Amino acid sequence: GSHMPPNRPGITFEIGARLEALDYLQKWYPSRIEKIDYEEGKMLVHFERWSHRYDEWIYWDSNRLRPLER
Repeated sequence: GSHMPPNRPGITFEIGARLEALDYLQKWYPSRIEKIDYEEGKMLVHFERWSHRYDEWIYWDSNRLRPLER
């Protein structure tokens, strides 16, 4: 079934919402949520300024996600 997203401080689980993501080369980038899979519990993250070929599915409990600084 579809799952309510976890409580994650500072992250809004909406399409287009911004956050920072750690890419596969271990650098943080401002990013936005492209898609949310509520069944598998993961989101398609787009790294801002970069090609969509780098869009990555990240599980929504991942420590590779952090909120923007408020």
